[PDB]
Amino acid sequence: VLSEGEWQLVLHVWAKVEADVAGHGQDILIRLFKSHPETLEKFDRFKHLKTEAEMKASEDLKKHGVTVLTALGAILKKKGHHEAELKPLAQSHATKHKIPIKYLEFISEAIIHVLHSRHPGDFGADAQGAMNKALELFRKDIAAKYKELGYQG
Ligand SMILES: C=CC1=C(C)/C(=C/c2[nH]c(/C=C3N=C(/C=C4\NC(=O)C(C)=C4C=C)C(C)=C\3CCC(=O)O)c(CCC(=O)O)c2C)NC1=O
Repeated sequence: VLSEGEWQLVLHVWAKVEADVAGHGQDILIRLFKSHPETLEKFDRFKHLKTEAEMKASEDLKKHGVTVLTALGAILKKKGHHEAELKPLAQSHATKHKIPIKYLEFISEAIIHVLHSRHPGDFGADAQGAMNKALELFRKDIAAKYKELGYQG
């Protein structure tokens, strides 16, 4: 359960994300795709890009980073009371996209990396701990909804 002060740390660095959601989305997905190339396979509109400039140049990748961060920012704003927001994610992610929990760990790790890299002044140890807790709560709750839906994840 995060404390109120930990949610404030999470939402404080997220306001920095919100100044440029698409730029942050491209960097997060580029870090994910470079760290774990196999996740790039889920994306047919850009599964063949090979360099960072290609990926920066991709309109579909840029749109997808905004899809990811818009939904993730609405979740975090719920401060853990996110069941209604997670219900549509877990449906499509369990039945159409088939996204393993290991993949949700990989992008969490990409998210923390890009936040440290772009916002180290607003993402010190305590903020990093608070964000790691919020993403760990999101992954736990998704994982349990995937099981309800018969997807192991
Ligand atoms: C916290 C991260 C995160 C969130 C909140 C997220 C949200 C999210 N992903 C989407 C699509 C999708 N999401 C994925 C894939 C993934 N989705 C994943 O969680 C992971 C780690 C992969 C990694 C391969 C795919 C393949 C689509 C469809 C993309 C498309 O068809 O244009 C959509 C559009 C509607 C739908 O299909 O559900 C939303 C809102 N995606 C995220 O990555």
